[PDB]
Amino acid sequence: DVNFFDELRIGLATAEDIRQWSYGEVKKPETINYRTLKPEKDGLFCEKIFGPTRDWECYCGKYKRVRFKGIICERCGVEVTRAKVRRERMGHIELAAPVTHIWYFKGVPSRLGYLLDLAPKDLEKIIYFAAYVITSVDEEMRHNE
Amino acid sequence: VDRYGEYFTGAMGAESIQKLIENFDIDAEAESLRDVIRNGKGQKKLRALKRLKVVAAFQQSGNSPMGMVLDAVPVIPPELRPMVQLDGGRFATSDLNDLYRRVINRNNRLKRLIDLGAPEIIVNNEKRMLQESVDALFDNGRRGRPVTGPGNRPLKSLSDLLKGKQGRFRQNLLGKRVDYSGRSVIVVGPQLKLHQCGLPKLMALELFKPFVMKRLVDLNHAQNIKSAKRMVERQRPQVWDVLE
Amino acid sequence: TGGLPRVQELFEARVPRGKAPIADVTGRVRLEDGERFYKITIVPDDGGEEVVYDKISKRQRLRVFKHEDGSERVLSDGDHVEVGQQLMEGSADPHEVLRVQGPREVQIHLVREVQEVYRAQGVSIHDKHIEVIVRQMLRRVTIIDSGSTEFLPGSLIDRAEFEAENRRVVAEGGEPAAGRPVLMGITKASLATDS
Amino acid sequence: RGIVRIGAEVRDGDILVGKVTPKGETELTPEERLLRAIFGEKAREVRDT
Amino acid sequence: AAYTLQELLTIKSDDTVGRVKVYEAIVKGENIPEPGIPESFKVLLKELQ
Amino acid sequence: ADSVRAYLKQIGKVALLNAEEEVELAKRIEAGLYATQLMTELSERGEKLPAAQRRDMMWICRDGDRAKNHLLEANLRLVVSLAKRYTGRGMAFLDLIQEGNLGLIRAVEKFDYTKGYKFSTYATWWIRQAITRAMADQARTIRIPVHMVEVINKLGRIQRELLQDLGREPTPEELAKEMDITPEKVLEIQQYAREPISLDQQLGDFIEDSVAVDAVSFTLLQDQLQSVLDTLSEREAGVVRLRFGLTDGQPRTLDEIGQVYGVTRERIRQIESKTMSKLRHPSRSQVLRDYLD
Ligand SMILES: [Zn+2]
Repeated sequence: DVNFFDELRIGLATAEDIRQWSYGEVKKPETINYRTLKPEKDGLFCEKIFGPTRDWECYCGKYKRVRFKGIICERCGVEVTRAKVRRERMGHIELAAPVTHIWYFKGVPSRLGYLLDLAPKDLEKIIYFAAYVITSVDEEMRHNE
Repeated sequence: VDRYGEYFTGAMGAESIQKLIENFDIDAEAESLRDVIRNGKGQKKLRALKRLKVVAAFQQSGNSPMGMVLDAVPVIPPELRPMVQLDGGRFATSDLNDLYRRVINRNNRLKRLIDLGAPEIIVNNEKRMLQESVDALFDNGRRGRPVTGPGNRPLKSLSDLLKGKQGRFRQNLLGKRVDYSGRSVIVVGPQLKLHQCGLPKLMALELFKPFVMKRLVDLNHAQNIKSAKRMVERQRPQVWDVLE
Repeated sequence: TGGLPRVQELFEARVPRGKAPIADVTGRVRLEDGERFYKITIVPDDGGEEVVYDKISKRQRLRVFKHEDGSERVLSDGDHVEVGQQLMEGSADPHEVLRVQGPREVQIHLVREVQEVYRAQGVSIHDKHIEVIVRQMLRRVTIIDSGSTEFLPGSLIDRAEFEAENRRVVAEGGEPAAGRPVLMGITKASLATDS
Repeated sequence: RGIVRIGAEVRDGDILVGKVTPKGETELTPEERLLRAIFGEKAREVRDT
Repeated sequence: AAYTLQELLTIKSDDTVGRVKVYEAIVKGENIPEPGIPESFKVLLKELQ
Repeated sequence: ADSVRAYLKQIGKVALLNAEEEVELAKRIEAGLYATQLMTELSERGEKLPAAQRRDMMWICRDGDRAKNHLLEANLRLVVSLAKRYTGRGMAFLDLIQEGNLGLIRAVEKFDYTKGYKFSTYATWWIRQAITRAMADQARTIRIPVHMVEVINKLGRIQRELLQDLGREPTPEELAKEMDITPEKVLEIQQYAREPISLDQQLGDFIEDSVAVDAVSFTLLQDQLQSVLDTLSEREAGVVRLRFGLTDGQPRTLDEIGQVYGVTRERIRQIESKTMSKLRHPSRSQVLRDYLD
């Protein structure tokens, strides 16, 4: 990378940006296989989403040379590169329901509170499924009839 | 809801807060807040200003407040939460693995539950557990009881990797042990010039080892560099002439 | 105290253990002595109200500013003393020196006071070393009135930037903000940083 | 026996007791199959500790 | 002494890439690489990400 | 506030089932089944009678939704009590309860109106299986097969009472002589039963990574190994870089070895002997002696 940073800046992410950082989706709870002690397919350690184990090696064993850089194996989908990318590729999870971030809700004062002009207690009631909040009123339809 | 189904809609949950923030427009509240600020009765007004600050932030940023409800969560790379196998056959892992696994579980189970169809109390309970789970993954013990894994030991959260004496911000300030270094007892030597110093030759052999190796394959005393390194390990009489 | 606690406390800017008073205005000495507690009163030269103090008789009445300027002459009431002069023996409190006599004077007091602990044990540092940290203390403002400016009344804000915002809002007919110079301890001022 | 006899002056790095762990069973490396093949010396089931 | 302290804190302790490159360059007899950005930085960013 | 509490409240809000409600749920489930068959038949043909004459069956559908949902409410309070015995060891309390709900939903679908018996026994014996199946799937950090779960359950539960009944620590050999009767499977069973301990519980500082220094010195080894063997020919180095493979590296099959060398007719097995005397040049010069040492 270039050696020239004027300054650093920080901000909020976005689901359309968090999908951009990611290389796969982890959809299985399982970690490494118990028997052979290789990572398990499509979980928190798998080689498909993250990176190969040893340097310049796929998963099934169809390539272990160094001659092939950057090819993606069509039998299991791992990519033969340095194993150091094993700590630079990030996963992503897609939640069937949207949760709130805890940092904007439990801080004092809650900024979510100040944006949505609630008491903090009632915001907590909404988040945790203990109180219904009325989102949108069809005013025009109510005045008409 | 039954009386006026066509007239309002309102959700319980975090999905509700997302439709609320989306229905919310930032520029609209901002002007009214500034007018509140403009007016008198400041003690009541100060409260309107704390709002103004939080709100105007999102206007200047160019970042929508929509990014405060997560439709996806990132997973940290697999190495920064390693699971390495110890010497005695035991597995030694990091705590984040239990949290990510937990959120994955509660997520998959919730989605199949939506597929099957279910009562409202069961779906609302599963949503609740998902929100609380991801909440403890981002920052533990911030809402109710923390989570403990083995033996009533709180789990190190993901916000746990930033704060504290051992966090990532404190790391470079405390100091670490280096390479090419030693230490010993000092005696006075009143023979030395102000820029000289006296160095135990047994220690200055170890300290400069690689350089002695380069010069030692350069001379050709050792056929190969790897062999030469072996030579400096046996303190052979040829290495002192080179170490000078 | 005189040792490294006096030096540490001076940089922290906390209230001293003696906290002898100084003359808030300029006036005339009028001390009545109660056996349990003294009361020190200053009858103003300009006019208006006279300052009142309820100081213990456990300290010692300090030498008075007089034309003779004898340091051995204790304070005898009925006199006219200069504004800011110290009233009793002990340590003047810095925040009061600053609010009474501006930013420069509290600079003088802090340099002299931190130096006077080293000129006793016999060390000597050059004044600029102390001044380079005192400059890092005294360079923010606490704002009495928010006005048309954005920042909250009662917040620790930078000096230069306070001035800039105030002249920008003044450039549009908006009311200025009223801010005063604050002194900070070298732990409550390295907390408020901008990075 | 594997242990140094009593009275032999030892400079550092020397061996005092000779022990071998049964090396973890991996595959024999091909580059190592040719390297060990030219001379004919097998890296046995044991490393040197 | 910017370069000495940046050298102690990076290739002499933490960065694996750095230590490997410096050791190699010393044995090879070429210039030591001029100290750049630690591998630790990208990890701080992956954790903030 | 806390999570288990609010859900206990929700479950306790609706009235528990009894003998009077036996008829109410039995009649409702039977009506619901009839509603399902009558509703299902119309959709398949593609011809449907008016919606005004079908609204009656829609009303039976609302009754059947209060029957499935409210009957479900009656079963939840049982689900909690059945969870109370599993909560200690494996998983969290509410995860277990949620699996009880999920199992119950599967269980309710598989129900027959004609049979009449208490719900504890039938429903309990249907949902305890779901609880134990998901529990046994996701309780461990590293997933294990189900027969290993059974073996570890039996040895662990018999061991825990054997140690305190005997009065002395169970010896490493006889715990296996009870069932496993193998001394090499003890270490293995206790390895599978071990759980991964936290690094934070420093602990990781003791562990050594090794190899960057010797894989660097091994790249240097590859340099010198490439440089030394230059006094030979190209043909002989062909079969040197084929079956063995200096840069390639695979104990390959001799036919595909013969088809990637550009030379066919297996001539390279006949030239393989006409150069072994030349392949004695590096062994007599004793050049590869300093790397295997
Ligand atoms: Zn593959």
